[PDB]
Amino acid sequence: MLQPKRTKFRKMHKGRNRGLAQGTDVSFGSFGLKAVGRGRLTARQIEAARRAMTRAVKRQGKIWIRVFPDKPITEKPLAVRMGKGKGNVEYWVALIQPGKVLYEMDGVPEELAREAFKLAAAKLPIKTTFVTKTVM
Amino acid sequence: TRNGRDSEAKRLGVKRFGGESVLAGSIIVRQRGTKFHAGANVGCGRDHTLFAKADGKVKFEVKGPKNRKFISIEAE
Amino acid sequence: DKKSARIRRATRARRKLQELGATRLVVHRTPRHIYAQVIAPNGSEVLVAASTVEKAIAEQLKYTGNKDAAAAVGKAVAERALEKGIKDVSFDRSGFQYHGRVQALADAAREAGLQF
Amino acid sequence: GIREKIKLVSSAGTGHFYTTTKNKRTKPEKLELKKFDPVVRQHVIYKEAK
Amino acid sequence: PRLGDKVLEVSNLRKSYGDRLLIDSLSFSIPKGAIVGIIGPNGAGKSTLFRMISGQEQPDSGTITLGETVKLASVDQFRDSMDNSKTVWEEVSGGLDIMKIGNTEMPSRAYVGRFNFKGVDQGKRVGELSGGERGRLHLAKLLQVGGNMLLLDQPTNDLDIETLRALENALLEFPGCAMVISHDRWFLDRIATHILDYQDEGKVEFFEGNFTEYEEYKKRTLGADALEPKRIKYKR
Amino acid sequence: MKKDIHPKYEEITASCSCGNVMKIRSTVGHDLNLDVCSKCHPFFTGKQRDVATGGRVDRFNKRFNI
Amino acid sequence: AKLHDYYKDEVVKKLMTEFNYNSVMQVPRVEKITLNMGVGEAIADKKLLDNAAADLAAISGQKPLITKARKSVAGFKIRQGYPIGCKVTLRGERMWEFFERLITIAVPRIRDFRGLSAKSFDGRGNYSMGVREQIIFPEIDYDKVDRVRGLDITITTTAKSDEEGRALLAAFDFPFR
RNA sequence: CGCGGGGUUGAGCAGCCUGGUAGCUCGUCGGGCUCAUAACCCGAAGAUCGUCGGUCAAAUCCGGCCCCCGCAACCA
RNA sequence: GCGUCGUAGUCCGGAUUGGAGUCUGCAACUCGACUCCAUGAAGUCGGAAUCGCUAGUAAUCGUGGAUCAGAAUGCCACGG
RNA sequence: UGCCUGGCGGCCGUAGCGCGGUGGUCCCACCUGACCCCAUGCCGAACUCAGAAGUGAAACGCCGUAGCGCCGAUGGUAGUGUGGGGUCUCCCCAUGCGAGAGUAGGGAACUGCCAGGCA
RNA sequence: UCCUCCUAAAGAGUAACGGAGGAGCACGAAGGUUGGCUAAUCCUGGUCGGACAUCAGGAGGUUAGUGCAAUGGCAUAAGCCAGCUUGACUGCGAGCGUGACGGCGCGAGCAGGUGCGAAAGCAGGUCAUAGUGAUCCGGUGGUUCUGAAUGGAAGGGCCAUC
Ligand SMILES: [Mg+2]
Ligand SMILES: [Mg+2]
Ligand SMILES: [Mg+2]
Ligand SMILES: [Mg+2]
Ligand SMILES: [Mg+2]
Ligand SMILES: [Mg+2]
Ligand SMILES: [Mg+2]
Ligand SMILES: [Mg+2]
Ligand SMILES: [Mg+2]
Ligand SMILES: [Mg+2]
Ligand SMILES: [Mg+2]
Ligand SMILES: [Mg+2]
Ligand code: NA
Ligand code: NA
Repeated sequence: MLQPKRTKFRKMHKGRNRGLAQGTDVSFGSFGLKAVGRGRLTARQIEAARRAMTRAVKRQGKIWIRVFPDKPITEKPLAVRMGKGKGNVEYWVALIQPGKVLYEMDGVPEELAREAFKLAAAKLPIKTTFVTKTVM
Repeated sequence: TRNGRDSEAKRLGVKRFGGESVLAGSIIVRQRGTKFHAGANVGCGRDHTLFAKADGKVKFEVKGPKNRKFISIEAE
Repeated sequence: DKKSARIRRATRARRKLQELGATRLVVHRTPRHIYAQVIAPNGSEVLVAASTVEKAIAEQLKYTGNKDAAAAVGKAVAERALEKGIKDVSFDRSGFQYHGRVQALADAAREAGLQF
Repeated sequence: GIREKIKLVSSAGTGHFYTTTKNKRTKPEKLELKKFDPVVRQHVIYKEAK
Repeated sequence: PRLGDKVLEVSNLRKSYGDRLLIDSLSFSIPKGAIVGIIGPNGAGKSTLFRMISGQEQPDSGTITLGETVKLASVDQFRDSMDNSKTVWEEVSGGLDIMKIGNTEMPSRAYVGRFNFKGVDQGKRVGELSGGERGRLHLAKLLQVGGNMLLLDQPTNDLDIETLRALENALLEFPGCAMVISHDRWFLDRIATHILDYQDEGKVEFFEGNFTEYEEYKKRTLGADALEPKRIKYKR
Repeated sequence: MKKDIHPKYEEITASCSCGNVMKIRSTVGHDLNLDVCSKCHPFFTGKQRDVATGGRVDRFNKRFNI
Repeated sequence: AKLHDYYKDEVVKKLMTEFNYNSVMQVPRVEKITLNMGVGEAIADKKLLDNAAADLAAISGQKPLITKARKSVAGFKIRQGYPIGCKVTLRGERMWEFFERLITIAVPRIRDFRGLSAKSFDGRGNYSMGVREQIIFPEIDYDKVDRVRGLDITITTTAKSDEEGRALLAAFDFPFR
């Protein structure tokens, strides 16, 4: 489920999520989906959104997923007192800072690409926008 | 819960800094490897500790073909 | 290589002597000549220099580059050194094995007024 | 642990001995070394003992 | 190796040391698949026979004729051929993790373990060994040639009852030929099929059978003589 | 050389059927006579007589002596 | 030796006109012969290695140096410090002597011999070949040999190219295809 | 899942015991005896020792994965 | 009767395979017999069990015939 | 004074790799021989000794060139000490410090004690 | 109870039933000097021999190794190979580091003898950091220090050690 195989450590600290993003430019295709807000994306949501874009185009153009969770989030069981160790790993998440480009496509006309991403933006917690590749 | 053990801190680091007047035999750095190599007028113990060999001033230098830090004592 | 594997063979002794800060008498042997000089604890400026390429010392020797030549140089460097106020030195192997015409060189210097 | 304590008695006849640990299994041969004897003030040979 | 009909016959053998004759005009032929017990007094040539069989000596007369299929493996009469400054495993194998017995190899550790030398008792130096353990180890080291004409010279040196019976039951199953020299006739009573009896003047006589059948031979051609002891004593 | 840890080296001589008497430096001490040698060397012969495989129609045509 | 003077007199003069170097000593020279017998089977018993060592001592007038395993590998059930091969090195005049007697009285003795493959060059003028039987050397009389284990011979030359090294072994009348 | 135990020929079991050495009884297959079958006699075959893996050396140690079998869930 | 081999997988064994062939036959590929040269394998007396034979018999040796263009280690007979 | 060479340093890639050309009067390596002290877990390959005919072939040293390695601004950005403010799991304003990466661009080292050729 | 890393906020220290691993040893050589040497991996050629054993030469440049976890180190090697060896010495110790204390650690140099080296020099254990247990009571060696009227002795004391 778009999840790392054979990591180095099973459990990780909570950390923080300040700062900005680095992969802010369209690099593989011509259209991309930025990330206006700051949050985090589950592995379930990445696949749920990808299935939404694919069913829109349904034959044409590559899709790149520039983001990858590789961070384990743990949960304590139901009706369990505090302490007694750290919780067990449940799902994997990908922290998102503003500007990060999540998905991006190629070979699709603009109008179809515009609505393909919108059907995916409805599945993601964070506010997202549309960006076109620039020569720079 | 399986883990939960640790060792007492060994209190390493630099004990006298640059421009500090030392007496003979005083410890300059407590070391694990050799991050600081023994320059002139300093020694090197079995614990890789760098002790002064003459009273003076501590001077850190970066002499060497591999840019390895050296500590030497100016005679004053 | 000859020189590449020899300079690394003499680095340890050359650095330890530098730490002690003593004047060292270094020998450089060649299949045709041999050299010996004394260099201050500075490591840069020299005091006494004798070699077989020098014309006067090599005139009296049949073939410069044997045991006989080196002892003539080994005695010769001692001659100059004692006239420069120098008595105590530390012989430096410089990589060459202390067996042949370097043993001959230093031994004559040892018997000609150098205390090492 | 298989190393057991042994003592190196002296050989000058005085009462003086060092102590050490020796593998009596893989080294059945007895030890003898040259150590300092501070009673007679000399380097004498120290033989193995109980 | 498989062995055929010729089992090193011996013809007109005569041995002497100066003038002291041990054996004169001896001739026999060991059959195939047999065990031959040798009996006689002390210093009557029993070890000398194995010596000349194994090529160490030469016969003053006659010739011993080996079979070409015969593999030789002779056990020395004395344990004093090991080096006391070596471990058991090293002494037997030769410092090899895998050695070979006969033709197939199998690991050295297992080969020694087959002689009841467990992994712990593996580590003792052969100088630190009881008499029976030393005998067992020497036998184990020498029996690795994988031969088939086993010339045992008193394997019952320092063997307990159970140690003795283990080899006593293992020998009866031997395919090859076994020549055994011993003094305790009770051990041979269970394994011997041919008999070599020594006598006076250097007389060696062959016989086919066990000791009860030897007694039967004596009783069939008997002689009245039982006055063995005289009790010389020591002090006047 | 390190001396006295080697078999003895000499200049022994052997002889072949085509003469071939050469004082070859070898460690034997009692020479062994030899078969054909470099003067009968099968380097101009062996490959030239190798080629005998292939060609059987001419083998059959001889049977048509009828 | 014999072929040393041959190299001094004929080979260099021929090669100067052949490949046309501007200096005499730019001509390739063959400098060492290394003979190795990799037993491997000596894992079971040591005596085999000593027999192979005596064999090489017979072929070349030197005591072989036995070589142990460089790496512990489980594929062949060996580990470091296990004597696994034997080796001999020949330099100078006594190298020339063995090299001469090789092409004199051992190559023709090869069973069903036709020649030596010419494309057996590692790209820098170094040659090697296995014999598969020690009996090509006349110092074995089927009296002490238990097996017919062979040997590998290597010839190391200063030829910077295999084309340069061609007319090195060719000039000595080697049996090439 | 909080705690323990187990996994070996087709079936049931040893051998884990401190590593160098895979066995047992039944059963499968082929002959024999018998009019024929059972019984009986003779001769064979086969097991990645659950799995991922990490001690010269393991079935044997250790960690994990899988499945199964028990035990405890008390005071209010 | 005179020789050799001296107990070995052999001067035992004669399978299998490669060449050369002779015949009968309209025709020897699937599928004949015989000859020559080379090759020279299992096999060192056989588990459970089981068969024949009471005198010219058992055991061993050779010859013959029927069938048939050719094709017997089988069958039917004969003697030592 | 100038050019060239050997030894000992200074500082450690702006100094090291790659490719092209090039040197043997002296210096330098290869080379010649090795019974001699010396050496080879075999070997004059290495270490070592006795020499001089050829050699500048490989290395070494010189120059030459931007395929590399390497160095690298200005501006901006991230961050952060102190004081305030917000919709406050994050930020903004005043002030002080201010990177890393990347762009331009720089880049075939500089140097002091001796001895030895030469002119 | 002890050792290594992170949490730990660029000196030191810093908690939780926070996240991950080890120790209760070994070595008379695996210690001391004096000489010498330098790895993993890949390619080409080569007798059995292959994906991988030994040999040769090229790329390679520490991805190697450390007596055993991890971190910091290591080419002058602290890694690898031999000779002779016992400094794995006795009495001290300027001066420092770290502890609430008990204690623990580093140490040039001095004296007496010692090994290695031609010497200059190095050596008071092991590349370092775990491999541990106070006091009381008792055991075994040395020492007339003491010895309950005196001379001895028992028993104490001091040094070494269990
Ligand atoms: Mg057979
Ligand atoms: Mg037979
Ligand atoms: Mg008829
Ligand atoms: Mg017919
Ligand atoms: Mg801090
Ligand atoms: Mg800190
Ligand atoms: Mg060590
Ligand atoms: Mg050293
Ligand atoms: Mg060391
Ligand atoms: Mg350590
Ligand atoms: Mg009293
Ligand atoms: Mg007392
Ligand atoms: Na006897
Ligand atoms: Na006893």
